[PDB]
Amino acid sequence: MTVKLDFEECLKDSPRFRASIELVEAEVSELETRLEKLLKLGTGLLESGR
Amino acid sequence: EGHLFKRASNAFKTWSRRWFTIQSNQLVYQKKYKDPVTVVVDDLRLCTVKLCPDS
Repeated sequence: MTVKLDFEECLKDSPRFRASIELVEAEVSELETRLEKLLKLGTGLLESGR
Repeated sequence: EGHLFKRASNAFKTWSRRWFTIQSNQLVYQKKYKDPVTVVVDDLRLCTVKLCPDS
């Protein structure tokens, strides 16, 4: 995702902002899958250890 | 007094040219000529100045 963003392009309706907000929503959609896989995989670990 | 490059509020932090003055133990920068200046450091004597070898 973008690293440390500020307001000018954002308010001037820049295409750079617009592709940058597109690309972070997809990183967060990836992130959530990786979380629910880690949740179910660590649940099976805890069950396997118990 | 003189021109320096500084980082702006563009998202990448885009670098940009402004006219700066050191006066009365203070660093200001000019917004447009004759309109009032903006402060950069309140007092330079509580400042450090880093040559910054990792940028």
